[PDB]
Amino acid sequence: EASRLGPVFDSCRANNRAALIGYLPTGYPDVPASVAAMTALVESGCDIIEVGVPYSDPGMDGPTIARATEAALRGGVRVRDTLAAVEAISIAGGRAVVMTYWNPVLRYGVDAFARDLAAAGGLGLITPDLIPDEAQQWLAASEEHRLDRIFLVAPSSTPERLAATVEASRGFVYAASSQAAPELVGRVKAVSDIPVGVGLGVRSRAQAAQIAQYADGVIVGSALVTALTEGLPRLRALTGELAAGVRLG
Amino acid sequence: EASRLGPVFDSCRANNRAALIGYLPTGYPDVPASVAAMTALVESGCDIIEVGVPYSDPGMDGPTIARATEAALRGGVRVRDTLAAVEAISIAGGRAVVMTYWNPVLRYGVDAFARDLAAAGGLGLITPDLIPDEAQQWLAASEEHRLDRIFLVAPSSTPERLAATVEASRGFVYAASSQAAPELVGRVKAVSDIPVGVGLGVRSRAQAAQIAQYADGVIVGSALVTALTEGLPRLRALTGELAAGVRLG
Amino acid sequence: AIAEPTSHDPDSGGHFGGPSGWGGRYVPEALMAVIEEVTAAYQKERVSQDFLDDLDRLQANYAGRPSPLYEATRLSQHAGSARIFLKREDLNHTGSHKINNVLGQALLARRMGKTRVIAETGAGQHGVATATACALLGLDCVIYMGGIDTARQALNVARMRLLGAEVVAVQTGSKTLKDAINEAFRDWVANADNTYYCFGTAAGPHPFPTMVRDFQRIIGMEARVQIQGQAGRLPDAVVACVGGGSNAIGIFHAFLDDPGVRLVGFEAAGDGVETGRHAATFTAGSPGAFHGSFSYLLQDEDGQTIESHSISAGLDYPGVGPEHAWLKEAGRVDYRPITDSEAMDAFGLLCRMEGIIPAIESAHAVAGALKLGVELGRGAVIVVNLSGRGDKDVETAAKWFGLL
Amino acid sequence: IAEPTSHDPDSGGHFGGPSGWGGRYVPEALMAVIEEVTAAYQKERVSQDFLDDLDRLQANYAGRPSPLYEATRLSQHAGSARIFLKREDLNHTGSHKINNVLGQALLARRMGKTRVIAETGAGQHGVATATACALLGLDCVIYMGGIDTARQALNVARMRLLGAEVVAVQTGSKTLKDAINEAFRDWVANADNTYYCFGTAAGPHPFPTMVRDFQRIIGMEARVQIQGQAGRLPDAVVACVGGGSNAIGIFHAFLDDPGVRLVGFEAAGDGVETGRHAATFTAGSPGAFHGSFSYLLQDEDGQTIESHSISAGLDYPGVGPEHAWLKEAGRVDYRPITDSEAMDAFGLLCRMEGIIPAIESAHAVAGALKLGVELGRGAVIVVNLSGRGDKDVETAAKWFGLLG
Ligand SMILES: C=C(NCc1c(COP(=O)(O)O)cnc(C)c1O)C(=O)O
Ligand SMILES: C=C(NCc1c(COP(=O)(O)O)cnc(C)c1O)C(=O)O
Ligand SMILES: O=S1(=O)C[C@H](O)[C@@H](N2CCN(c3ccccc3Cl)CC2)C1
Ligand SMILES: O=S1(=O)C[C@H](O)[C@@H](N2CCN(c3ccccc3Cl)CC2)C1
Ligand SMILES: [K+]
Ligand SMILES: [K+]
Ligand SMILES: [K+]
Ligand SMILES: [K+]
Repeated sequence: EASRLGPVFDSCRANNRAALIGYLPTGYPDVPASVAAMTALVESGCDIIEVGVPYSDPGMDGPTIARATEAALRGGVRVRDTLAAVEAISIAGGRAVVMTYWNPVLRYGVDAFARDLAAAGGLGLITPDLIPDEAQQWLAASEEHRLDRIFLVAPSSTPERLAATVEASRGFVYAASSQAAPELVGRVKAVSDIPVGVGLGVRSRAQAAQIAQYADGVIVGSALVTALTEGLPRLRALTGELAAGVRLG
Repeated sequence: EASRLGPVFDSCRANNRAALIGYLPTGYPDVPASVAAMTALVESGCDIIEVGVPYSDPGMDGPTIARATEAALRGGVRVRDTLAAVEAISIAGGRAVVMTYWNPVLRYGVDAFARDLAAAGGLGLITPDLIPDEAQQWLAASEEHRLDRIFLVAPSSTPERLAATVEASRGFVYAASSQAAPELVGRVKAVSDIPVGVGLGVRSRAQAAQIAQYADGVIVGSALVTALTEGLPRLRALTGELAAGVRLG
Repeated sequence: AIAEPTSHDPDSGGHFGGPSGWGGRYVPEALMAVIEEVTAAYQKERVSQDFLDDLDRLQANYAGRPSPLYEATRLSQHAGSARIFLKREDLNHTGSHKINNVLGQALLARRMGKTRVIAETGAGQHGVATATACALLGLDCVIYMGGIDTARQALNVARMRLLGAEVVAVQTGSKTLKDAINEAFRDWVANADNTYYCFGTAAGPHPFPTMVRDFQRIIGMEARVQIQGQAGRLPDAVVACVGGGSNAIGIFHAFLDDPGVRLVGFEAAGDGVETGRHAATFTAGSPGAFHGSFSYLLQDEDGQTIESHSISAGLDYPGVGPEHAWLKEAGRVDYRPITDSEAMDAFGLLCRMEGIIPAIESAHAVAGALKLGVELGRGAVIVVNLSGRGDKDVETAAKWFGLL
Repeated sequence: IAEPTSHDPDSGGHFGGPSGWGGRYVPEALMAVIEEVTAAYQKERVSQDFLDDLDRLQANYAGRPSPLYEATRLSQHAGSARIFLKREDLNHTGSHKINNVLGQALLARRMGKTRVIAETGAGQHGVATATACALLGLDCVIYMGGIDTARQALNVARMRLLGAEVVAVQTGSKTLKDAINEAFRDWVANADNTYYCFGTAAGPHPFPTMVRDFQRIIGMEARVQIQGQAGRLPDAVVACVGGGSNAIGIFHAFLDDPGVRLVGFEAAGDGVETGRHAATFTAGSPGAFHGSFSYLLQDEDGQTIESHSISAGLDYPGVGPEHAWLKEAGRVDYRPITDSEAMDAFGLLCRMEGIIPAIESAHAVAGALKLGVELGRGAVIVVNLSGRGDKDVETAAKWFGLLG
């Protein structure tokens, strides 16, 4: 019927603002610290938490996250730690989705991972290297276990593929990346009313405010990793500023 | 008529002795010193002096003579210095033949060089890299200017080539090459009465005495350069022993 | 002859074997526009007579095709008196089979109006081939190469620069082939509208496994004709080394429907398959998604890529092309491991017996051919793809045999 | 079968008269084995079974015929003339040297010799000799000047991997002419069992003729190929000239075509006026050198002037007697090419056609560019690309500032 992240975006349009979607990778700088950091995100105003599964070859990730996830793997992070982080986030009141490359899901079992993600309180899956063309197992598991499926669109997406990608998505669509970011959201807005998250290397309250004027959600990841590296107090402050920026529009 | 070196071998065979044939390169260690050493050879009982022309690419010379000729060429030795060495040897009552690679003769001019060598008192020419097959010019100049022509035979010479090489020689046949040396001399004697000189790395009186048993001449080269390198007195001493070795009674 | 599709082709999505789903496109949506563009251009030009003429002309007059087939009679005593036939891809221009695939893709890049070509390289042979075609066709060229591979294949780094290609040394991960592929991917994502990705092996997302194989099919087509003419019959076995799988699939493909011809691929086992320092993808790997395709890879219990190790830069890769995974599941091809020591022994033996200095990659196939000859016995006919020459490996081999 | 004997010397090896070019300026100590080689070659050159053996190795082992490639992207740098590259760089071992080595090694085998020696400058003839000796089970000893072992070190290591002993020559100029001197010394000491596999169209009879005869295949193929591709005979055929083997090999098939110009390009080093060059025909004079009467660089007393060149294969103060004869007769023109002209041509061939040539061959490419301007638009010029430049990659990278 309705998406799991629906109420979150509805509450944000009611409060005349965009959602703050924060990414942190599990196990950086260690599993307990990362979970303490993700809890801090919930308390500091993050509407949605993206729990990142560290991957050995993250070609889509920039240098900040790639080095953090690489340090997490040197520390021994396992996929089960991400499910434990989702549970800790749900228990603390937050709303958690998981962002992962697809092979860790394949190795886990697509159905079994959706089952365990749901049981942990997870609400959806962001799949940067899974396109709908290969998403047969995931569409079935997404429906069975009532999980949102957040696919990515790009500025280079053909009209046909953008339509098929939006149609296959539940919860929101990740508009991954100048006027290219608003143009991409507009092309999504022309075919569906599904919320649109925009990731754009957001670093400051002002940049979050700019994106809040046209996007349903503002996605911050690299900046949160950089902040946590300086210290947990620095992460708390930056998140508070980002929570202010999404309210200005 | 008889060969220019015929008398020497006739006088030696009458004295129940082989001829002592000595080689020294021109210009080693310098032009005046080399002429002094060739003079000492005449004074020390050397019947025939082989005046060596230093060549840039002496493929048939051992390390001792090759090093000496390299040094002589660094000192600026010239072909005309070899003609001066023949003059001095003739003046000291000696008998000189020139041993040379063929290209310096070609650059000089075969007729011109045979003329100037005969003028300087030279008695013959030893051509280690000139076979009778290519010696048309030299045979003409040799007869014109009354110069002996000493060709080389080797243990590997075919019966046809040994016969042709011996027929083409005047003065003596250079038998260059441990039973190979007497067997080579025997093959020459079976076809001709021409004197036969033997080169064999002679360095002692004993070896020169062994060769004088069957050979008409004992040729010494590398040992003389070695003795000269130590000093002119060492040269006279060694030559005296060699002069004693070639004598049988 | 790439205009005619075979019954071994994947579906429109790039899947082999129907329900097993080998291959596909496990790529981000950000590359699907250009990947579909490359797919459409390949399907268009593969049946264009102007394109086929250009490719045939370059293969003949420029690359030196056909490569000969040579019966290495001095190897027979070391292979159970079997008859080893060497398919001499080492004689191709630039020195390996890579030029076959590169000439096809570089011409396609020109047809698409792309102005810039990128490529990964491990041994440096695909990098040299790509640099070669870009100099010939006047295209900008950037090669990504792992920092460890720039050191042990330094001869090919310098050849690439002399050909006018830019070389980017990759220092992330294992600093070898899979890390160069990661970096070339990142380049393509950023520069898709003007850049053609000239991928060098029979893996990646559709259309690359099929397209690369199609440009390499010429090897096996020539070999099947040459063995019938020289030996009087089809071979008992056709063997080749397997990194990503391009030279093996190129010599295998013409023999797929010959049911009496054994097909054997040999993969790099490094220090040994029990040591964790190997690249024996089929021996020790398992199914999964990696580098745009669903195939076999070395992976841990969470699905993280395990880093490969091999004395051979060209085989030092933890993945393998999907058509090979399909052929393994069907039982048509057998895949077997060959260690560093076995390969280097075959390296020296080929040097002393036939006067051919092979690529260390191809020495793996010679090593396996020797063992297969002992299996099959006297008179058996074994065709071996000699994928490249060992100029790039002369330093490594000299140190191995103490000739320094 | 065998090609005619029209341009051949007399039984003594003289071109243009019984006391003309060539001959045998050797000691009597070698005349036995030289007559033996001459008789062995006279017998086998008319034996169809010997020519069948040689043809079989050239086709399946060496990869002949080598292609003829029109280097269209060179045209505008050669006065809009059309440059065709005879691709001997694609032969097994990477140069034309293998053509002569395969013939002589088969001959050495027919004679029952068990040991083979050879000189080498660039290392291509040494590698080829080591290659055939491995192929045929012969012991192999290569002589190479110490300066050359340093600037062609890739080939030193290739020779050692093939099982050959490499002896660094330290005498004289420590280059090609001095390796020849040491190989000569070896041969007179080991005439009984050792075959001397000489690498260029020089030396005493029968080597100028035997080497040319084994290299004739280049010009025979090129004469057919150029008529098929250009529709007519070429306006010029050009090659680089060290001792003269690759030049005479491609020239010979065109000698009786009176409209085909023939130009050989020799190495001029720093310049012919500097005394650091190898321009034998430009600055030399007739004389006896290395077993033949030909041109050489010699001073006023007839001492050999040491040569210099950036190219180890052309760094030789002499030249083969048949070239001297062809020059005196006015059939072939010989011109100098400097180090800088060659390296310009080297780099131009790299970035325009994607071919890395031997620095020797770059002299011929350089000369063809100049000749193309003289002949002008439309002229058809066949160039012998005698070898590839793997051996020269380090030298070229330094020249062009690609290593620092
Ligand atoms: C990786 C590349 N080399 C692989 C290679 C291989 C293995 O790659 P395949 O794509 O599996 O054939 C075999 N032989 C030679 C001579 C090679 O160079 C390269 O040059 O980039
Ligand atoms: C001297 C040697 N090579 C000469 C050479 C030459 C000159 O040799 P010719 O005999 O003049 O053809 C031309 N091209 C290449 C690639 C060469 O290697 C050698 O390898 O021993
Ligand atoms: O999304 S990722 O991080 C996970 C996925 O495995 C990565 N591969 C890397 C390789 N690549 C590729 C290979 C060969 C030819 C062409 C391409 Cl595009 C596809 C995607 C990026
Ligand atoms: O007697 S020398 O010092 C003067 C003579 O010019 C030297 N050459 C050089 C070597 N050579 C030769 C070349 C190629 C093939 C075979 C050979 Cl035998 C003939 C003799 C030695
Ligand atoms: K048949
Ligand atoms: K046969
Ligand atoms: K592999
Ligand atoms: K020369």
